[PDB]
Amino acid sequence: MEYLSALNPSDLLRSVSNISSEFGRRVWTSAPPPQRPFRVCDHKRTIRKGLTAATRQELLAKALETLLLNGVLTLVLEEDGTAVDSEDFFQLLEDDTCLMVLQSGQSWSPTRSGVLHHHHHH
Repeated sequence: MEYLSALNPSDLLRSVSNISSEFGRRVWTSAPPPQRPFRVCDHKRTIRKGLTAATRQELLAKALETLLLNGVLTLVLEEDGTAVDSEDFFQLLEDDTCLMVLQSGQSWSPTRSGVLHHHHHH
């Protein structure tokens, strides 16, 4: 009927059409933050605890006294590699849970557990 191929069934029937519809459905504007299970992790693996906490500004005091009590400490984030010392911390990154507290004069270390080249022979 045709020349070579016009619209055969067995050829490219493996696409993924998931263009669903969504645009805000349960957005809440309560003043106090809702209790959410946040996961906090120390620099490499010294301390790892994840509990539900609800705090706006005082929430920062937790990351500090949680491991060590200090009056002034630099808050850094290995997620992107940036240093912060004000409430802008969680506001400088997308919604996520990351916490690190150390003294100044310290850079980020190499931390990756994906598929480096450590394995290849067998």
